[PDB]
Amino acid sequence: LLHICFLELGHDIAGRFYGNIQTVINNWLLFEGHSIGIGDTIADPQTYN
Amino acid sequence: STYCLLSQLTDRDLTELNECPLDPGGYFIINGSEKVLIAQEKMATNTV
Amino acid sequence: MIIPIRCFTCGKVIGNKWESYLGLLQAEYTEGDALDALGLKRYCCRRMLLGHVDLIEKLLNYAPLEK
Amino acid sequence: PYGFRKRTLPHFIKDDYGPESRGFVENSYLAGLTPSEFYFHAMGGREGL
Amino acid sequence: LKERDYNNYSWQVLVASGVVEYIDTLEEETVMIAMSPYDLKQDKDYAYCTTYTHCEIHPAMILGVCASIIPFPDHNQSPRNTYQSAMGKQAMGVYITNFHVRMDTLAHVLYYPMKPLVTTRSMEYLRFRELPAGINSIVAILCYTGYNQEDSVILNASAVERGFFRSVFYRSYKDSENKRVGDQEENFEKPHRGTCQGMRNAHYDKLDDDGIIAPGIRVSGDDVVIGKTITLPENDDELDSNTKRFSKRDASTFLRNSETGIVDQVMLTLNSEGYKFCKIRVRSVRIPQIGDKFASRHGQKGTCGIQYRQEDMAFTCEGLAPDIIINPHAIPSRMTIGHLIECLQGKLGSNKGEIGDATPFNDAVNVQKISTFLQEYGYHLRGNEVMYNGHTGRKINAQVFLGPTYYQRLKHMVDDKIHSRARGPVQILVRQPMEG
Amino acid sequence: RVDFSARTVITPDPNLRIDQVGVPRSIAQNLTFPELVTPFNIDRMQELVRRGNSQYPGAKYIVRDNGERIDLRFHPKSSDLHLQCGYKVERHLRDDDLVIFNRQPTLHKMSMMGHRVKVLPWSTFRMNLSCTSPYNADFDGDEMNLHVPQSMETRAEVENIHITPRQIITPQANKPVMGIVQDTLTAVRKMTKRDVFITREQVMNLLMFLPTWDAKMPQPCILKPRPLWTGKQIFSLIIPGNVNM
Amino acid sequence: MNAPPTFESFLLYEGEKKIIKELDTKVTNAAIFTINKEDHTLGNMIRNQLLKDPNVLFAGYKVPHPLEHKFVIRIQTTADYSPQEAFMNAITDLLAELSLFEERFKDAIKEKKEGG
Amino acid sequence: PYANQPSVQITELTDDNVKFVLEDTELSVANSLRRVFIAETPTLAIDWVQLEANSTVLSDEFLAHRIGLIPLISDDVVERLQYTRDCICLDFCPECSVEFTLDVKCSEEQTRHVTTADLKSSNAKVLPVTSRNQGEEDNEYGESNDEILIIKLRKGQELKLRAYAKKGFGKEHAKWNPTAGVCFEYDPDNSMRHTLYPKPDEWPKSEHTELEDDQYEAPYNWEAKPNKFFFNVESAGALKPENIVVMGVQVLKNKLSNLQTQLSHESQN
Amino acid sequence: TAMTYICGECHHENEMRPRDPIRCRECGYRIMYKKRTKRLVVFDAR
Amino acid sequence: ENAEEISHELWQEACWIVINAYFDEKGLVRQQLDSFDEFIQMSVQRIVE
RNA sequence: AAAAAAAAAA
Ligand SMILES: [Zn+2]
Ligand SMILES: [Zn+2]
Ligand SMILES: [Zn+2]
Repeated sequence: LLHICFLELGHDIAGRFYGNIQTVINNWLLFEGHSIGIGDTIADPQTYN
Repeated sequence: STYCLLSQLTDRDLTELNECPLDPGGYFIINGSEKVLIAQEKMATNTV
Repeated sequence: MIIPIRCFTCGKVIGNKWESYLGLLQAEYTEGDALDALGLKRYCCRRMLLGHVDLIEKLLNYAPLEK
Repeated sequence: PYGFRKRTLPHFIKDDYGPESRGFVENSYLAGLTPSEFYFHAMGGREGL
Repeated sequence: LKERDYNNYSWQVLVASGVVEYIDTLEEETVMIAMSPYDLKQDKDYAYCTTYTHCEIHPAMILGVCASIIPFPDHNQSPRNTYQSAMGKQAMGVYITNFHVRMDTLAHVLYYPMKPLVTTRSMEYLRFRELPAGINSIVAILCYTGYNQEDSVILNASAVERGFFRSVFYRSYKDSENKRVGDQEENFEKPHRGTCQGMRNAHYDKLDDDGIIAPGIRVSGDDVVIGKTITLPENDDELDSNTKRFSKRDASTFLRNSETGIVDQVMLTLNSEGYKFCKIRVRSVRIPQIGDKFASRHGQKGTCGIQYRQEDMAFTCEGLAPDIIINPHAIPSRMTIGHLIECLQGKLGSNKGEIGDATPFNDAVNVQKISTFLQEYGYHLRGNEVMYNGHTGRKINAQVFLGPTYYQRLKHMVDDKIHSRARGPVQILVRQPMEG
Repeated sequence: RVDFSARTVITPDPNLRIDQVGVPRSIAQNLTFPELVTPFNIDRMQELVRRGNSQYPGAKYIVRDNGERIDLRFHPKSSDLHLQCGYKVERHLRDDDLVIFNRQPTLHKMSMMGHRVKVLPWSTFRMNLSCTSPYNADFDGDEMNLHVPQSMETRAEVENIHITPRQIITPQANKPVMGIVQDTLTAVRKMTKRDVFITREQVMNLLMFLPTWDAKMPQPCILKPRPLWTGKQIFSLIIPGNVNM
Repeated sequence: MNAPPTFESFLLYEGEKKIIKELDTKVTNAAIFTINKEDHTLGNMIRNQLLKDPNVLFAGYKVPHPLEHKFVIRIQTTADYSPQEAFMNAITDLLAELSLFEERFKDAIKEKKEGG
Repeated sequence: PYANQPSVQITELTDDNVKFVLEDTELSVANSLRRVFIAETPTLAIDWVQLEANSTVLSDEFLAHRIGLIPLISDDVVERLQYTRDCICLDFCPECSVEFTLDVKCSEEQTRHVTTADLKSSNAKVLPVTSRNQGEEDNEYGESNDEILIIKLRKGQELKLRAYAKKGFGKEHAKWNPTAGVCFEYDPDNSMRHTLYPKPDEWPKSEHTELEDDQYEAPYNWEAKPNKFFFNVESAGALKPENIVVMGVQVLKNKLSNLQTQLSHESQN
Repeated sequence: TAMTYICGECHHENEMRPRDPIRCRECGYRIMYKKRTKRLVVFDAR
Repeated sequence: ENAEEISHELWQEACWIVINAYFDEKGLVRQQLDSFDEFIQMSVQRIVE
């Protein structure tokens, strides 16, 4: 998407699109959240067997 | 070491001389600078 | 070298609960019963007392500069 | 490699080609390693540096 | 060996009893050594070996000093263990107990050194319980506003204002007079404008009558700190006797420009040459800020991206604001499961009230056992907690992993590394800028 | 070695755009931009040299036509503070100043960009996260350098060549060098999922962080009984122009 | 050495207006209110009191930087009702609601202390 | 478009802790109430430190930081005292700051535990929290050292200091924080699915739950809105928790009235 | 003026003009420390 | 005779007591002091003899 | 003020 938005729109529009992604995504991540833990490292006991 | 003044001293005797009882030593004092000697690897002599 | 005044994560005052913690520990209590007797129901305040070292006792053993 | 006389470690037997003495790790990092395979992981991790 | 704590049954008696032998690396090719007596009690039908000559006391002693400080090093990566051994010497803490009388050129002392709640049995003999370096801190593993990306961490401003990793940096300066019979004569006294030639623009009023500052005086900028004036050579020109307006020259010792603080200790003595010898120690306050280098006990190095107050960051249902927040994306690439086991055992030992054991190659410590013991204390068995938004108060949709770990500050502060230059000195040979 | 340069430890800053760098206040006071004196901005440079080096923003030197340098630190004479047309004033680094941003070692063309100065209080360098891939930065104690152009035609060269959005595609392998990484990419993956049903209030929160938005909100995917959007509908507002893929 | 003062998070500087109003030109009856030296608290209160009004079509706060204590609210209403009047009614309703909160809390403390 | 009509239900009240339930109000109300209770609630704490004798084993700034974190009883004092910037005074007027003194010299062979009781106050009401601990003559706990230990001294060490305590709130510095952890919780049964449990059976039940033993999550209600909130405000000893609530609400009055005044000032343009 | 120092092991107030050699007059110890100043400097409690 | 055999948890406790006795007697810098004593006492006499 | 050596970070 980044390559074709550079090639079809220009340098400044793509560069603004880069910054327009990250602020909205990081503000949505406040609502959603993302976290790894020790429970993600443990599978099913049948899978372990 | 054996021949130093801090040989077999207690914690109270080291503390009265303003020395750390937990200090292991192992260094020389050269012109007020603590110098440590690093062991150097070498080949075993008289070995074929 | 000394107990802090307040809990870092929590803000609860912990400066008055260190010598009482030592006095509870020395008689017959364990660490958990001493922390429960001090009212530190949260583990955030309990970790300020479980791992605390008192290095000012070793500092006070040295002779002072001024008599 | 056989650093000792036909042994990777003195805790194994001479002329042993089994996966315990070879360097194969049968346990995960979550389960924990035996000291021999932890030493073999040190062997592997030194080579990258 | 339970009554050598009482009187006398020392280790040399155990060696002389015939049960412990000094086997070198050349004799290891001809002997048979085992992990444990459990290898000795195996039946002969499935025995790996039947002729055992030696047995290891404990395998965890194959590590050194700075590599044995890692809680559960067998659950981590060997290059990351090497990294933790490399930056284990760069931790901050109380290096010695008599630092108040010692004179070191660069020193750092933490306010509240913490012993590790998750510890091994190896640091009992390295005296890390009595002389620690690092702080047990509550950490969660989540993503908050994207400022923690690329190994970065975010501290809690309210905890740092309460004293979280605040330290003191001690810097020592020294000077000495020279009264050699053939030499220019220098003396320790307060310099004067009409008697000293080439005086640098500094505040000379802080010095005493002997040219040596008193302890407790605040110094900042380029303040003069040791006043030494050297006698000028006898260039008595007979063509013009009015040109000798100064008989001395300023040879003073000045404070470093980008450092401020309070003069801690002032020392005068006699050197080996018998002249006056001054040594001064000045203390400065190092508050954690943005860009200060922190590290874990598992190689999780990073810098402080931003600071957040308690009202503007995440809190649990119990109102617990963590001291520090990290990036989950630094976990799988570095391959640090032992950090998660340390966090879980820290939560278990802080809820229970016990010092956790993190001895490697120990079958008595398991992830499932720690989970089962943590389930009984009214928390989630994987250590996950439900937190809330700081700005809005909404529940986080993904549950997050929280608990106390042991983090170590590093000496690579941004105050000791910031540099800027517009125009300055040039070299006497090539007229190029300086170095350092 | 160069004269006008600085170097410090870098820290992330997600809300900054990629063509901007966060500059500490002491570095911006120490480093100076030698601006010429024009009749268009005679009053602003006059108030800058009246403020001087003691207050930010200000100036440190006036270099006139015959090469004479007038300082501001040692209480300058008011008769020496004359700004004729064509003089030189070394002002402080204000906002929107084009600078050179370089991490060592520089292995390729993309490891030094041009950036616009935004002044931030703290003593670290602040920049966008997508700079981490061309710079090969890790934010683990990375010391990194900044340089200030001392001629404004070189500043024009920085704008027309050295700027970041003009250097998006490498000629090495005809690919971009910056990209969406880390938890931003993880939440992009978790946000475009079909089961992500997002309310009016949350997309309302997400609306103001799009400065290129045309203030025309979309009709929701779900209209009854509750107005709900979706992740693709709000990523559609981020994508500009005609994009087919 | 570059640490900002801790009192700048709530104190305006010399000649710094607290509220700056900018008229939006993309759509009609839209405005942006910029408030300095505060945080998400007041903006969240203004927003979640404005969202109960059916007369408004757009009410939103945004903090552009955590290091800059400043936040903006874009408000667009219908063509019978000013955004400034909408914000005025929002803060009036907020003051009335938390005055009711203050008096119900005072009554609760009085009855809890008298009841034993 | 009008204001809400909320309701109160206090479940627990003591000297340093209060527990209550708010009904029929927005989530931003509860979140900002927690924010103003932690941050913007003012109290009195030591700010201006002057040392005349520091012959102990600790530095000046460490002792100043330790005495700055000590809570003070300021329940009836903080509403009348003004800030330093809001006074026409310059040399620390009594309506602007509270004077504290300390002068302890140890001449005994045992360790002298200098605590908050040696910190004398010029004001008759502005006292540390240990005034609540010195009156306990029924001490069956076994230890009478309930005071905050400031420093330990040996023989030959002395400490003399003069301090001025000013008015401030926790946003400026954390030594002015009146609370010790504010617990806030909404929807303990996850009826709204604001959080997503992969395994709801692995999570322990909250104390404000309404489900039975074999039920782990409430049924999903898309029509449900946040209107019931549980608060547990614990005091750090500086202020009474209901007084913390009262001054937080008064700070909210001051902030919203200032916004209204600024809007009415800038509207005439 | 002729001012004072503290001996390293005597902890004694030794006073002299600043041209005398560094020597204790009771035990003869080359180590002396300077007294803390009487100037009062303001410390903030933050 | 089987009462002298050490059980499993007794083996871990006993081996850590052995490590405690070893670190109580020898310490951590034993080789430096031992080599210094070898250099001072026997080596200098061998040089001058 | 130069040069040499050592310790490190990326
Ligand atoms: Zn706490
Ligand atoms: Zn006043
Ligand atoms: Zn003496």
